[PDB]
Amino acid sequence: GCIAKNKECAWFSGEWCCGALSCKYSIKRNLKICV
Repeated sequence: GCIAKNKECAWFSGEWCCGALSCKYSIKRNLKICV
């Protein structure tokens, strides 16, 4: 159970992204997802 580099990610979602990526803003996705 982890957030991939494409799925939304809240700064307080409580979960973490896969591998070792963080939650950044994606202009192209006009939202906030991991990378």
